[PDB]
Amino acid sequence: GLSKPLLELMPTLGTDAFTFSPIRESTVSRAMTRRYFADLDAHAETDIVIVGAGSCGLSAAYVLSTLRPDLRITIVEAGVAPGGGAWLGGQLFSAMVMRKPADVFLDEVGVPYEDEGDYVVVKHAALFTSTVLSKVLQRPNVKLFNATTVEDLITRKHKVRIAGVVTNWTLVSMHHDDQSSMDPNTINAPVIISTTGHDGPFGAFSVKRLVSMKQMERLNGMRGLDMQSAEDAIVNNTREIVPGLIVGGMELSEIDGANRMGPTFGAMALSGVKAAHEAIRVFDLRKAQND
Amino acid sequence: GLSKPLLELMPTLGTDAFTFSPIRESTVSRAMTRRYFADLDAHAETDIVIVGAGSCGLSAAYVLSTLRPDLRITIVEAGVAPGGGAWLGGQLFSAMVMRKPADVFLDEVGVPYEDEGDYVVVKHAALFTSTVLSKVLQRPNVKLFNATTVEDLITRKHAKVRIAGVVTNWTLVSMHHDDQSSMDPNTINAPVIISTTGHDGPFGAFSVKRLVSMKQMERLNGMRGLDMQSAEDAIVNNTREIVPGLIVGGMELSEIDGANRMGPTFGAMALSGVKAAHEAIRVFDLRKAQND
Amino acid sequence: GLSKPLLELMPTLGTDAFTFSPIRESTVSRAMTRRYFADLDAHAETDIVIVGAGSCGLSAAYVLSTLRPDLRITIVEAGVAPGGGAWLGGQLFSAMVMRKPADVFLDEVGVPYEDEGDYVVVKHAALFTSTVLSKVLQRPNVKLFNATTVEDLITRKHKVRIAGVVTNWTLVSMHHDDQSSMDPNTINAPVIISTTGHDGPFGAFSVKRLVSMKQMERLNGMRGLDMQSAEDAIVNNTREIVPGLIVGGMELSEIDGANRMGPTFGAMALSGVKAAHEAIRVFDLRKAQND
Amino acid sequence: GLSKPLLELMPTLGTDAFTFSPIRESTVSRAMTRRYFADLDAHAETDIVIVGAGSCGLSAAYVLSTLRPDLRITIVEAGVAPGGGAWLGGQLFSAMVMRKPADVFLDEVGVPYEDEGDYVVVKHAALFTSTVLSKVLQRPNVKLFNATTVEDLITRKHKVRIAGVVTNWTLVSMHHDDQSSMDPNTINAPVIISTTGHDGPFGAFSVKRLVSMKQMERLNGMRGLDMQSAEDAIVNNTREIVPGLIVGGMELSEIDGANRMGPTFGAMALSGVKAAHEAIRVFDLRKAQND
Amino acid sequence: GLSKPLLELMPTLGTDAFTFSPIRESTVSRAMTRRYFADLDAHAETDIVIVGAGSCGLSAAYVLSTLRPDLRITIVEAGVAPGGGAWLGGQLFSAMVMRKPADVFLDEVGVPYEDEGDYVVVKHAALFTSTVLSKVLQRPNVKLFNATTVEDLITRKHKVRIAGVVTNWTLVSMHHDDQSSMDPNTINAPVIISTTGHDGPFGAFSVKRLVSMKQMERLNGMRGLDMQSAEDAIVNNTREIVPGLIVGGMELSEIDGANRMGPTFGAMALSGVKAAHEAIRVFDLRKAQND
Amino acid sequence: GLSKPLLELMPTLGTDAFTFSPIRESTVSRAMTRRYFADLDAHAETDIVIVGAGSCGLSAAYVLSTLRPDLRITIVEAGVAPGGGAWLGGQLFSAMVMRKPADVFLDEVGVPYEDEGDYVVVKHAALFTSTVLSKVLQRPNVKLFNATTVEDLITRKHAKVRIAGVVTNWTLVSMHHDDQSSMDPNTINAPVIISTTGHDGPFGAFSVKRLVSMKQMERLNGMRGLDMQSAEDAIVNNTREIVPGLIVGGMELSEIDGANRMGPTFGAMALSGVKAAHEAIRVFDLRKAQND
Amino acid sequence: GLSKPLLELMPTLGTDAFTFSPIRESTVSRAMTRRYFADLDAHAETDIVIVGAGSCGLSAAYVLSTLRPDLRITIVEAGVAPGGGAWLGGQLFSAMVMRKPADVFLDEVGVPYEDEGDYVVVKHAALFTSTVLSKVLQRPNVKLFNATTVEDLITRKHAKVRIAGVVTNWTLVSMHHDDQSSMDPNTINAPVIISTTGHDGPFGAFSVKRLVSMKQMERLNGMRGLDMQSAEDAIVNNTREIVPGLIVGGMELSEIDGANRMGPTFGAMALSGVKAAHEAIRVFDLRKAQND
Ligand SMILES: [Fe+2]
Ligand SMILES: [Fe+2]
Ligand SMILES: [Fe+2]
Ligand SMILES: [Fe+2]
Ligand SMILES: [Fe+2]
Ligand SMILES: [Fe+2]
Ligand SMILES: [Fe+2]
Repeated sequence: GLSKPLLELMPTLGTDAFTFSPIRESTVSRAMTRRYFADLDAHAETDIVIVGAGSCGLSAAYVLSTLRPDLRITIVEAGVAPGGGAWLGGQLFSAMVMRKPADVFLDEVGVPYEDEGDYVVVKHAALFTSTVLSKVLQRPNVKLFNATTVEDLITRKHKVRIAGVVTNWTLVSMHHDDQSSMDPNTINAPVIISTTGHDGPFGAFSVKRLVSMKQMERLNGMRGLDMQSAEDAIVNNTREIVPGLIVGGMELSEIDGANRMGPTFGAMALSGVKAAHEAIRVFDLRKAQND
Repeated sequence: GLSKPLLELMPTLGTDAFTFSPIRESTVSRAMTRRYFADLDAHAETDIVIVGAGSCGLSAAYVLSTLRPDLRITIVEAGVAPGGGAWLGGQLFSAMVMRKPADVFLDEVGVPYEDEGDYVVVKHAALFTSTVLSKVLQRPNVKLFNATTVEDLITRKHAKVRIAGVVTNWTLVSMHHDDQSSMDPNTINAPVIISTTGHDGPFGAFSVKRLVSMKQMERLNGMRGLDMQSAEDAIVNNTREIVPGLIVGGMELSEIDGANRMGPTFGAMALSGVKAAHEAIRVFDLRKAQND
Repeated sequence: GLSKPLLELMPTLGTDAFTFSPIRESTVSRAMTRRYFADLDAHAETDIVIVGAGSCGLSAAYVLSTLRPDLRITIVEAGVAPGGGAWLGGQLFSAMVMRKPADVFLDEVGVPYEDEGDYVVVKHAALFTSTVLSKVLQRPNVKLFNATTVEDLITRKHKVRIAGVVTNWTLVSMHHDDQSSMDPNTINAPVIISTTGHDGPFGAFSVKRLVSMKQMERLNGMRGLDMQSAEDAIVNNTREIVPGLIVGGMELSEIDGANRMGPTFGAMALSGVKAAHEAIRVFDLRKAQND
Repeated sequence: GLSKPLLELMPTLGTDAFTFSPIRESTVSRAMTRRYFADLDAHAETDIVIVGAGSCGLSAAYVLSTLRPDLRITIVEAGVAPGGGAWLGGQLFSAMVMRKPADVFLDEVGVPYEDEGDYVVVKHAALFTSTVLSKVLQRPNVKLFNATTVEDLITRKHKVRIAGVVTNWTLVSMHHDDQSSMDPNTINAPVIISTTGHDGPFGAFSVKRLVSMKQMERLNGMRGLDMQSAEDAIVNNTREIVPGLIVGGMELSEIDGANRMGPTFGAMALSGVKAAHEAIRVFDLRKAQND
Repeated sequence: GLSKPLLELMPTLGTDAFTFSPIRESTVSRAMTRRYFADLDAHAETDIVIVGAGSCGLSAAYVLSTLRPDLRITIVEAGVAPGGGAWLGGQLFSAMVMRKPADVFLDEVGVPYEDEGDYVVVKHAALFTSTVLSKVLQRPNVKLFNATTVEDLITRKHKVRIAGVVTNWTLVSMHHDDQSSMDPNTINAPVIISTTGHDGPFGAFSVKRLVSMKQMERLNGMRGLDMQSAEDAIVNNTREIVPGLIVGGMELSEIDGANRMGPTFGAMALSGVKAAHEAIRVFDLRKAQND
Repeated sequence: GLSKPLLELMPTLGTDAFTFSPIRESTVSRAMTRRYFADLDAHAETDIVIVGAGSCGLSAAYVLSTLRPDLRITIVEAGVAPGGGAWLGGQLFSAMVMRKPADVFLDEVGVPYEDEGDYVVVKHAALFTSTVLSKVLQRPNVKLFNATTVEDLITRKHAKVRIAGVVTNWTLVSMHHDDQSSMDPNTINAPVIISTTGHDGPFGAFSVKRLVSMKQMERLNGMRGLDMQSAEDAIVNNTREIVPGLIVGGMELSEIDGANRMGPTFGAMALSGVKAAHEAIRVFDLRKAQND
Repeated sequence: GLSKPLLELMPTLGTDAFTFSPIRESTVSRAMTRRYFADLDAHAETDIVIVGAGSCGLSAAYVLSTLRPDLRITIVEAGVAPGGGAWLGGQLFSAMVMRKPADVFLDEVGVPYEDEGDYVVVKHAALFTSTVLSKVLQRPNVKLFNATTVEDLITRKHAKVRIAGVVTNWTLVSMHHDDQSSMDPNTINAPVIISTTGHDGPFGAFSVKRLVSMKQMERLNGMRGLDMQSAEDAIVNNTREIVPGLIVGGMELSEIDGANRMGPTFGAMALSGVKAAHEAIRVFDLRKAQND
């Protein structure tokens, strides 16, 4: 049941006996700003940046921060609420289906499921996302800059190497026409993991920018749905696309022209894992090239 | 560190040695549709409904499902992503400030914080919401119907009315009752309905605004100015059954009561939800008897 | 005249003597969800999927389900209301004009008309569409999923073969930016009939998808209006375009680069009959390939 | 099975042997215009106008044209497709629930159903709608002006009497700003049956217009959902609200402050039957005054 | 001064002595539809069609109807108000400037002006347009179908020959999404004069359509503003682009890749004069081929 | 047949022989700006202002300028193309129906028609509008400020007020008073304003609605149902000075008066403008005196 | 301290002892139109035109009018408010960072800063823009046509072309060539045109995008990733006459050269402006001749 303290408080609610401690509005403001600037300052030069906090990005943020408490992890998520397209299953339904061996990841992060043999099923996709999300955030080396969009990549010569991200408020990135000029800010980082999902108004950002930066010819383009070949491809091909830039999740399907998997998350999760692994493998090198 | 099983799997990713088990698409479909219908069939008739998965509603769901595992709790949230305004702090910033004694609740749900004196600060608003959400979604007596909007209330006579459930529909359908032909809603019968849809706005403050148009209220006193000290006490202390079968809490309450807003501080949303759950339990049997 | 039971009921309406049997909301909600998820389950794996419930789609569904009571036909229509663009004639006018021998089909589905010589005229385009819709829906093996949009195609290797469709609620398909990620659902099928009208926000989906999937050179494009050359072209060329994918109706004009016919439905109707014949010709084989 | 004629034509589809009879585009334009304007001419002055071709209106239309084949019935429907909100059940599902004795009506029009006791269930709302639609449109005295909106009512003194409708193309009604002035057209009629659903951008037209013309104190507005009291109310209180104006269906709930029922069409059917009945009762009187 | 009849009526206004003759709404309705049907029926098959009632098209309509009373001239104008960009000069100002010898045309149509030497200035652009428009509309052989758009062209083999235009209500052409399918209407003609202004949403229709029909490599595109080199170009090159299709006005600039003149209308007027000539030159031959 | 000069020019078109006289863009620019700003200067202070170049406003302007060549007439029309809803008949059809004795006016403005006994029919609404528009613009004492919107009224005391001019701006600016930073309007002082802006709507019934928001009117009775027979009479017969310096006519009148609507018929609009012009003249001297 | 005249006036405010001098609306209207025409008439044919009043354009305008009081400078700014993206720093913040020697330019226009070694910081970007802006507008040979958009260019031959002016229109009109009937643009003839319209977007990078649509450029390399060190030197040292009559600078140049972007750092903009003004002088006599 409930904790004794909370049980002792409840009877108090709705009576003169209950009242919150005194507060001045400036206190709250400063409590927030002082802390946000701290983060903003400390992450202007970070170790690893993760663009897009969906099922894949979060799964990467988890593995990475657990194996490397020594590294600073800056997650830049466009929406106010993180989680990408993992709050639902298919056609607005709830059940999250993960084909084995993705269950190995569900165990790791402590997310229950029904075993069906070749695949497992999480009660609600929300349960998976909220749980993983909750744990990632507990990590002292992780910072979630939600409500923030990546408008461009910080580049360098040698062919180019990605060395950071150009950020701004998601709402600003969306109205660069509905106001006067609003310049973005930056984040210097040796390694960037992009998991912004597939092509769309917001998705497939890093992969599409490489093309506009005339570094890529074109995008093969996410192909039709074929669960069996899709998940396999996304997970095994998750890697450093260009120096300093690692791609995973469905964004990868855009650059590689892989099939899509529809309402099944095994690949996203393990692709998250693969990406964290890649970041580690490539880190020391890019770190040297960035300093 | 990571678990052995995962540490052993990692080296496999990126090699021909890795492959997911076989799967036929329709197995995925049926896997979801089967379970979803079950929910839809089971919750068509439920015990308690909570409208609005914002910080207040979630806190209510937590306390309620914990205290009454015997009760079926149906959470209906408009957005795909649940959490309301609990994903951020103030002005798009992160820090979640909670005035004491709300820290008692934080301890209850296991959410770390920095003791600052009269108030405490949670590293990130997101840290609180995901934790509570995670714990709530783990109770076997709770179901989250996200991307689902409450378009109306199910009423009963005693011209006074009793709220006996909600009229539902896919949020996307609610937002486009013009861009298409007629799309009727669905229903959920329930003895007690908790409404925590936040304050007035395109989507928010549904129940309260509906009571007015159903001609059960003279109008809404409307949310007033920001005064944290008087706002949080007012909200928490007055969470209650506003009309038979309907309890209001959170910022939706400020609209009918005409209370001040508190802005970027979540103590009241948490304890108001605690009180919302307490009220539900106090009233359940009575409404449950009246409803059947 | 009316039936006696109804004539007997009428005097009742408007009096205390009239009342509906008792009911509980949960009863109705269950009557619906139970039956829907039942279809949803039974059609996850189907025999023939018809994309687009317009004059062509409908015509094909009619002939098909009539000739093969054994096959399960899944009609996936985008709009809430079916009927495509066959509710009107031209420029918001009613009269539906069909050139012979399209009248043989109008005789099949029992739709009255005026014989003007080389063509026949249906009183209102709505008379055809409603009658046909009514008859197709009465078939025990036909299921209509209206408000459901086809977002992609389920593919398989060998060049590719179409093995089904990727589905979602039309209102979701239209707002993949007005919310967080919302994954689609799916339906497996050996043969898919696509009749989604010519290019536009909604139309010519299959053929456009074949291009964006990098399976087609480009769309020849729907050409000018020339009824005589157009109708013969749509009808005589309706066929399996790729293993498992049959295209007819005006969508066909997008890939074949045929002329348009404006306000005349003979071709749409007979293209439907042709599409039906094609599904049958090609069925057993694609079926074997898909199991 | 199919008809021999159609079975004999099918093999021909897809061969040089097949070809549509000669045609010239101007023949198709004239075929439609000549007819559409014949209707415009005959209906400019009609016997009964029914606004909104939804389940309630379509039902009323069915009974009115069958009982009085002598009267000209003019149906004005805003949408391109008629049927209102009777193409689906609730939350986009298909099953149409009808509480008894509404099954007597389903018997009348020939729409099959499963008997569940107090209520019967029609396979798919569309089957009911398309079926009834087909029959109404078959009547020689009925005319469906779809894609046409009622923007106002024609009035006369003695308080006022409703004597017709002000019409226009729906698209014009929706864009009285996106262009220069576009005047409406007219249809004189002694009795007007308004069945345009509950309030919304399109709905509850005549009921709201009475208010704006300062004839009504206001709209009590549709109340909460309560199937048992809503349907009994809507059906029993369908009547002539003002001389010349008979309101039924869900539009009546706005002026009466009646509860809503949701995904159940029992009332819409019988309110329609009763609206038609009231039409007949009041016809001679209004016709005498209108002339 | 006013006319005696009017002067005698005036004092009557605002007194009980003034009243309009008896009317019934249906009378007015029938007065319009009957004449519109007549027009819609007589023009389904016409001699010459002019797309776009702007300064250029209108000039062409004038000259063409005046030199050939025997021919039927069908003007299809998208906007509700005809005139295109000739209701104003540049930057919302009023003065209409025409370089000589354009003044020769102004003399012809009876439009006063100030001579400045190389150019003449018309008091207000509206003056020119209202006068030409008034004279064009007076001709017994001219019909103005405004509020109507040309969505496509009618084609014939032999490369293709333009034999008419696909029409629809402008509002319907702008919302082929915001509703169900709405088929267009047709008009057969041996020669079509397109003067739909330069590129944009509505503009440069026929030229752009020649590309989408794979008849043109691309549009050279309207170039920079060089009044002196542009107007001569527009005028001297106005001619039959494809058999049956004459392009003039600024639309011509799109296909020829010519400079623009901005706020000066000599070219437009003389281009129209030229257009009418081409139609006459080419008429008998096209007429022959089209029948 | 065509003129000889034109007939001699046609053969030239299409040959290297045809060419336009020399020109410098700036010459054209100055040709326009000079004249326009001349208009702005002269009309800033005018005699009579007509807001709304519709069938009623145009008829009023025609009668006014013809009976009073001495007065300066300033027409302010929101649309780029003037003519309001006088380009079409009903439901996008052409024919323009005018009941008698409006035909007396059609003879005045030189517009042909088919006599049907109790009413006459003009070939195309457009014929009427373009013809009248043409004869109005020709008068030397009239200026047409198209693409210009009247956003407010200029007032003076005798609390009762007197309308003494219009507040103006480019229509495009009137519709985007958010889509940019602040954009102040301009002004036109005038002792008499004839407002003929049609019935309520985004653009319509400007003055009548403004009188209300200026708290000089209780509320608009609002345009009523359609009844041609009683509507036209009421519109023509009650056209007049509603308030000192403000004459209202056409369909804007039905909004304040609460009169029926006539739909696809124009007799009343035409004779209303005629009455509007008669009233301006009756009232002019008095208002002018007060205004100076 | 304030001025004595103002100090003596204040006590008057809020008493019957205060009142403005008499006025008649028409007077204010004529005071504005009269002057606007003067400008419109004098600039139709001008010396140097600067498209885009952003930081770069503004800087160019300053340097140019200060070195050539004899030249008439016509600035066309699409927005109501000038200044471009120079009202803020990055992510909506204030501080304007300029890397040296860009500080030389701030000393010239009198804008304070904190020296930080290799760079300096102007309190708020608004200080730089407002100061520069103020100083530029004071110049008697400068004219700011704000709320005005360059829809196209004036071209001449020597298929090589020369730029000889700009096709103009009210910005709001430029944005609605579909929301009305045809609205022709006006013109401005000039020998040299400095285009500084920021980088690609609905309004940005105009001349550059136009050179391509006019079929004078193979394509646009497109602005590349953010790399401040290579970006700023590149934009500044490559600012030049791209085509006879057209000088390009600021961030627009990045579109045509495929140079890196610099983000929230304005050093390059200011010195790119100085460079553009300089190029215009170097090129002026020659183009002036070619234009007459
Ligand atoms: Fe930028
Ligand atoms: Fe509804
Ligand atoms: Fe997706
Ligand atoms: Fe109107
Ligand atoms: Fe079409
Ligand atoms: Fe203002
Ligand atoms: Fe233009």
